[PDB]
Amino acid sequence: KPVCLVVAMTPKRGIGINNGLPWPHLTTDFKHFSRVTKTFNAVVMGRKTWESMPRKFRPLVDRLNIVVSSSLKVCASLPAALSLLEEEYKDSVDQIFVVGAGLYEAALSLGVASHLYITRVAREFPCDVFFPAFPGDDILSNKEATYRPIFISKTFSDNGVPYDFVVLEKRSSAAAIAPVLAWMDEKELIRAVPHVHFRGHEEFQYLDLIADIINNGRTMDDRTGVGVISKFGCTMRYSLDQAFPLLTTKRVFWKGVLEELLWFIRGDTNANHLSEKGVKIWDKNVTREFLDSRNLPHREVGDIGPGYGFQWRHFGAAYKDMHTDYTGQGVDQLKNVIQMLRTNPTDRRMLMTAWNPAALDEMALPPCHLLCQFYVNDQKELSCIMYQRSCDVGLGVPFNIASYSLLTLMVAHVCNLKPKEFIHFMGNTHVYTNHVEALKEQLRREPRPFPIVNILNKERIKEIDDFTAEDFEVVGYVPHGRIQMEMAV
Amino acid sequence: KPVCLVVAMTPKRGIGINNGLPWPHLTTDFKHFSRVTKTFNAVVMGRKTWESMPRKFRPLVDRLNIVVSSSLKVCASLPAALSLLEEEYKDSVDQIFVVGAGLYEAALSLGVASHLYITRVAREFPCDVFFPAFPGDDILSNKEATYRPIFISKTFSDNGVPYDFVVLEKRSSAAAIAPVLAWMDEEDKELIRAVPHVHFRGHEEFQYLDLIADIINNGRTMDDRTGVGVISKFGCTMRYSLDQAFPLLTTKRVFWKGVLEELLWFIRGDTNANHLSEKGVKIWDKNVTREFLDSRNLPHREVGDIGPGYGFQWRHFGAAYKDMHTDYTGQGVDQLKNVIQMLRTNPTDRRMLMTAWNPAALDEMALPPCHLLCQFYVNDQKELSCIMYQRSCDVGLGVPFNIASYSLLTLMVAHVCNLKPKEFIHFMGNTHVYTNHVEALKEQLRREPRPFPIVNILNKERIKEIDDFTAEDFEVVGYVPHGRIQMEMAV
Ligand SMILES: NC(=O)C1=CN([C@@H]2O[C@H](COP(=O)(O)OP(=O)(O)OC[C@H]3O[C@@H](n4cnc5c(N)ncnc54)[C@H](OP(=O)(O)O)[C@@H]3O)[C@@H](O)[C@H]2O)C=CC1
Ligand SMILES: NC(=O)C1=CN([C@@H]2O[C@H](COP(=O)(O)OP(=O)(O)OC[C@H]3O[C@@H](n4cnc5c(N)ncnc54)[C@H](OP(=O)(O)O)[C@@H]3O)[C@@H](O)[C@H]2O)C=CC1
Ligand SMILES: Nc1nc(N)c2nc(CNc3ccc(C(=O)N[C@@H](CCC(=O)O)C(=O)O)cc3)cnc2n1
Ligand SMILES: Nc1nc(N)c2nc(CNc3ccc(C(=O)N[C@@H](CCC(=O)O)C(=O)O)cc3)cnc2n1
Ligand SMILES: Nc1nc2[nH]c3cccc(Sc4ccccc4)c3c2c(=O)[nH]1
Ligand SMILES: Nc1nc2[nH]c3cccc(Sc4ccccc4)c3c2c(=O)[nH]1
Ligand SMILES: O=c1ccn([C@H]2C[C@H](O)[C@@H](COP(=O)(O)O)O2)c(=O)[nH]1
Ligand SMILES: O=c1ccn([C@H]2C[C@H](O)[C@@H](COP(=O)(O)O)O2)c(=O)[nH]1
Repeated sequence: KPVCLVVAMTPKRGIGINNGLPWPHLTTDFKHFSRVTKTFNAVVMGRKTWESMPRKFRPLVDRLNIVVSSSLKVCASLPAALSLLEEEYKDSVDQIFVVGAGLYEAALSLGVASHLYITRVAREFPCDVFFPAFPGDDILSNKEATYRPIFISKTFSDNGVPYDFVVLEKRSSAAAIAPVLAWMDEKELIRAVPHVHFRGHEEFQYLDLIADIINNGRTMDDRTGVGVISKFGCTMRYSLDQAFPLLTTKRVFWKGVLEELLWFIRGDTNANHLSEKGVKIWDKNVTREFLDSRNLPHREVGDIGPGYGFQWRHFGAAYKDMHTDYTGQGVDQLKNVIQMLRTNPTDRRMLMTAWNPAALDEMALPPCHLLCQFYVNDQKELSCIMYQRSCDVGLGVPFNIASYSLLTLMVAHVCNLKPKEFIHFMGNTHVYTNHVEALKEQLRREPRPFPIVNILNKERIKEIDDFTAEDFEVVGYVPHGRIQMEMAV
Repeated sequence: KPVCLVVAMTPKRGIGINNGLPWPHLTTDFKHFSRVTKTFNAVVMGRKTWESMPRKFRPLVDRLNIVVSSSLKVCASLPAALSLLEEEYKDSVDQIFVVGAGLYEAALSLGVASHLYITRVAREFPCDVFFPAFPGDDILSNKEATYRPIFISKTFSDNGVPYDFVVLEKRSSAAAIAPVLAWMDEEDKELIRAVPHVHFRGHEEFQYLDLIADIINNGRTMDDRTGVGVISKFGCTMRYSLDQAFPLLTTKRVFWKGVLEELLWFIRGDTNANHLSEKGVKIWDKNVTREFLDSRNLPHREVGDIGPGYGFQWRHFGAAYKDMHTDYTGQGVDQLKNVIQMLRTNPTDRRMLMTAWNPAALDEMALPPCHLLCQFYVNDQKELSCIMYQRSCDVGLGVPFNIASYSLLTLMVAHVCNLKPKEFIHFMGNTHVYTNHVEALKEQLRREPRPFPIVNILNKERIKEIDDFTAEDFEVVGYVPHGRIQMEMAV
């Protein structure tokens, strides 16, 4: 008699309003709902849930229906509705399904539910009916039997609404090839949330990367003196067609991403412009003491030299200081990339580099993310690869995933393309030794659905220089807590 | 009654000389032989094989030994051996292994052999005893039941000898999740696969072969610069191990002399393609004709001048280009010197990179670099690894050549920096097969890989700097590729 709950709920456990659904139509959720409930199977719904459904759908085709009212033409309650399933139906009736509140809370208190099939809607919506609070509730937001997630899907979206699917549970042909495999094969491996067998969420790539570097990396020294554990040659890829990979296992500093990127695009080399908006990510690397450690006593405090964005907009131009005007100097790699994207998308030379050996000594830091390449296919879908030489997995990586994915949206939009994928290529890939305990905590967190990032005022924005800080909404971002990690300078 | 043969052979099926083994000691192969034959099992050998084995090892421990001979103290033939095994031994005797020539040929004629366990020694050695010709032979060299390979390992080595293991054969919570998986598979013809019969695909060349299947089945058809038209994917990865052997691909013959000459040309900083052409390496010629130079708006270029590309940017990044005849010594950044310098002094530095992509000089080049960046890494055991990023990749023609080129550079660099080469890592942008290469590539996919060769640097003693290497300082050892497959270059 094991029973399974099938629900869609917002992060605050919201499920409905005005005897109806809080959110516009979720197509894929519906496909999911259909498939799960038939393989005959029994669905069991509360009085009012039956009404919510439009009549042409009301008898749920190819499934035994049950309503639990006391006033309609069908059982008196849930315990008596289980009886009906044992008494008759014992033949054919495979697994059962409960599909409104009060019928959910009924099933929880009577403790007959072994599994929960939960569509996590990432947005909050006005609601007047809620799913009961339960142990394992953390899977929804930051709010002895308990419900442990065993499955977590990729992020989907419909009508501007991001959503995940999770499932929670109460807690000699070629055997004569084996002796050879045996001898070819081989202390305590950490794994990100080991209880999740089916790891669809694309954020597992980042969580499994962290595990790999800690289990199989090699302890090394470095420029900073802090010490690392590293690997070399690592790969992640993030899909941009449904959702946006803003990491959920720790809050990513979104404003910083978006400001630094707009700062790159103007070709600005004054870190003070970032700092004065409360984005201090450059400050430790442009202090007097650090410019002097870089043999650049002539540099003003804040001046990053001819770095990142200077090279994007003015490659090979002679650098002076951060107040000087370079308009018309060097190669504008960004405009050329866009022009080629608009006029000839099959060209294979759509690249932008930040690596200029002639100028490395003049920069505060040698660039980390130093190359990106764009690719269009035959459906007008755009993808981007970025090659990063040196990757602080703790701190920089999540920020960088966001940064370059956002640039892919920005470029897709001015070129009249749909963004498809971000491909992340990593060289020296390291975890600072003093971030390890923090990262082990992070690996005990189950990811939440990815948000969507929208571009507002699309009508106004025609060229890449037209974007401002106020032209993006992040929708449905529900991360776990910030985890503090000190920057190795 | 099924039997298994266990052998090690050269490419010409050579197994013995002077009642001994042809090659120096192969440790892993001995491990392999021991682990396969005990799990009690019986081994069956010919008299002369019994006598090959040193005496301290002689009765092979923990195995029933049977010798076929007519002189000793033991059965008179193979049929007689298999009778022995059935009459007594039916208990605890699990599998039976045949381990000399002529015992191998009797076992193949009788037809009682179900699996062959063949260790493929990649070098030839003087041999006076051979393993019989058998259908499936083609796994060894370019020389009805057939023995088809089902398992093919990675390449190993010991004492300067590269080798493979292949195996031939005669011819609660799950339940609940199943439905949610079921619909995420559904949405979304006849898949092409490289040697599908091969179930355990350790040979690192399966990376290249599976990359060709993947582009063909899942890539999108597009136009391009050339007019020829391609199938493409975006963002592809391979990695090749360098500690044991060298990834010179075996499913078609790769042009070693071209790899090596071009790489040396790169290191010199040379931009004259005539110097390549004059040594019988014409890979640059179609891209430096008078005709191709004008279609690039460079009528002032002498035929063969590739402009300030590859090696020019490596040795003189940003220097002002004139022509292929000028001396640039001292001008621009010598990225290669710097990388080496950093590897010798500071192996944990994370800025060990070299790029040929210079957007200020791209129009002046005949061709924008394809392989445009490489970065180096040293771990805690003095092992050098290398990543190269290639923006555009002709999977049919250039990729194998590109794999060998940067792998060789890795060796060259590791040697002058006193490191051991470990791994070459290939990062690929626009990754594509030309449409007129497809039929040929599908043929190529029917060919199982052979063990990789080793590349030795000769005259290590005299070679202290990167500019010291010449064409005569390398040997390729044990290279046994399949035939060339002619594929024309899309101009
Ligand atoms: N997104 C989702 O996952 C889902 C959302 N919904 C939404 O939620 C709302 C419907 O849920 P809700 O309002 O809670 O109403 P329900 O559908 O749970 O129906 C409540 C009625 O069912 C009967 N009932 C429920 N529990 C008991 C009990 N323990 N003992 C006896 N009878 C019981 C009663 O009928 P009687 O009055 O006859 O005694 C009660 O009036 C709608 O807005 C609907 O759209 C519904 C299903 C799923
Ligand atoms: N690398 C490898 O895979 C292996 C290599 N080897 C090498 O091969 C050589 C040994 O092979 P090889 O020279 O062929 O000799 P074998 O070991 O096959 O033995 C030859 C002798 O065994 C007996 N014999 C063999 N076949 C028959 C038969 N069909 N019927 C009756 N008696 C038979 C005969 O002994 P009698 O004179 O008593 O009648 C014959 O003279 C050595 O150099 C050895 O190191 C051996 C094993 C493995
Ligand atoms: N995870 C999740 N997501 C939900 N939306 C959900 N909704 C409810 C209740 N609300 C309903 C709304 C519409 C229908 C309806 O007409 N459905 C057709 C759709 C067929 C198709 O489109 O394939 C069907 O069932 O074949 C049924 C119930 C209960 N649990 C739920 N759980
Ligand atoms: N594929 C293959 N490779 C071969 N070399 C091979 N050689 C022969 C004959 N030559 C032999 C010489 C010495 C031994 C010996 O003392 N071996 C130890 C290894 C101990 C260990 O390291 O475990 C053992 O097994 O305990 C065994 C065989 C026959 N078939 C063969 N087949
Ligand atoms: N060790 C370390 N040094 C960094 N310097 C940066 C400069 C700009 C952006 C970044 S990315 C970043 C910035 C703030 C917080 C996390 C990543 C870094 C960065 C980083 O991530 N790690
Ligand atoms: N389509 C295609 N065009 C090429 N132009 C080249 C110029 C120099 C080296 C190369 S590599 C190469 C290796 C073997 C044969 C031809 C080119 C290419 C090359 C290639 O491989 N494919
Ligand atoms: O976007 C960025 C910029 C910088 N870094 C960090 C990675 C290195 O830990 C740090 C120092 O660079 P190196 O000089 O060590 O490469 O820069 C990032 O991770 N992401
Ligand atoms: O080492 C090389 C050099 C060139 N090419 C090929 C890849 C491209 O198919 C062709 C030129 O096309 P574009 O990169 O120009 O699109 O050069 C390679 O594959 N490998």
